[PDB]
Amino acid sequence: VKRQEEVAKAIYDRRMNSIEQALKIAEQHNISRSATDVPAEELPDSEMFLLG
Amino acid sequence: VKRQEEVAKAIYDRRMNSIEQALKIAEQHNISRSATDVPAEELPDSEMFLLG
Repeated sequence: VKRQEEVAKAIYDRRMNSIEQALKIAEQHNISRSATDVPAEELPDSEMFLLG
Repeated sequence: VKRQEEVAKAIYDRRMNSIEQALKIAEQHNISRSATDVPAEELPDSEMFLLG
């Protein structure tokens, strides 16, 4: 139970970091439209910049 | 564990090269030889030009 708790936290922390980095790039290049209709739930950690 | 870290490194490096080559050809034929560039507009909805 202790091992399963720390595994889920590591994944959650990684997702937090990726979101923050993609926000800075989007504001720098001034992209506000939704380039892709695929929902953010199933997007690879690389490509959040394909969102407004 | 160390083997798993170097497997993901190889895939990540392959994605690096693929994107760089796309920029080279796009900045050689579309921009350098032809007048097509960012000021050509139609960036939001032009399919291939949206991925310019």
